[PDB]
Amino acid sequence: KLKDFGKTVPVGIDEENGMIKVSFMLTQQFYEIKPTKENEQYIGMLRQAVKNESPVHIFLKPNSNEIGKVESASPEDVRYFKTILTKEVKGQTNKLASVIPDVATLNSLFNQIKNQSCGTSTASSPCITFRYPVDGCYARAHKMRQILMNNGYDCEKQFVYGNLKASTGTCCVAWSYHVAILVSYKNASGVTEKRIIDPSLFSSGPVTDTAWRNACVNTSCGSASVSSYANTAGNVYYRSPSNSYLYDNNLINTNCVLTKFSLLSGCSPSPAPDVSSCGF
Repeated sequence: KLKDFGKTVPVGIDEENGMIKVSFMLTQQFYEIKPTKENEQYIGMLRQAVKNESPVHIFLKPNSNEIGKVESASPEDVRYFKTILTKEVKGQTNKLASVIPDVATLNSLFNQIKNQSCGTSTASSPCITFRYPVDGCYARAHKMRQILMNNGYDCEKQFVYGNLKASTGTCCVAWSYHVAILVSYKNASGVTEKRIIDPSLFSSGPVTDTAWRNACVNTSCGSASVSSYANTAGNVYYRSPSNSYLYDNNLINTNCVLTKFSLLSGCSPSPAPDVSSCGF
């Protein structure tokens, strides 16, 4: 009766209104487990796995984000997750400019990125699923970075974490973290500034990281607060709260996730469809 969610690493466990909210690596979605006598051991397993950044096997109640069972990971699972979620930092191998020369070029890059939005005739496949804010922010950000790279530029990522909520203007989503590209450019006086580019939240253009994080704590959606943020090299696909990095150097995961979410829009389906198939 339970849905096999597969193996993953829990990265947060946070109590709210009679329910325990669990966050996992990569996915931006919250999962929940009820603090009942019968869930007491599953909850302990999750708490220990969060502490130690170790994998577990997750089973969900059908058609929900509710955890029904947690099973231990094998020594093989432990070995694998250590290889992919790593402190072994490795930077971009291609030579690129880390600073965009002027705001005109920043704006051009913004337009090129927005032109790749799913639902616009200018976009090529796989299009960037900005209109589907439920999950996949990591893939959207890596695809935005690819556009910069196609222009000869690199950038940073900013990962923001917490009890996040955002509105599309018609509906709200909840996230354990969000990520977008943080682009450095020279202003009119030649001073380097940074802006976030994130058409899933700001359709008009680049915005300050302060404004961006504020949009991730939209209290019109309910309770919200930021717990942390971290800037990373652009090549980081996902950063855990323990400062481990996951990479997607050939955009294998990125393209697979974008392809899966291509026709999705709005705040449903939630949970998002399974992208476990994707790999790297």
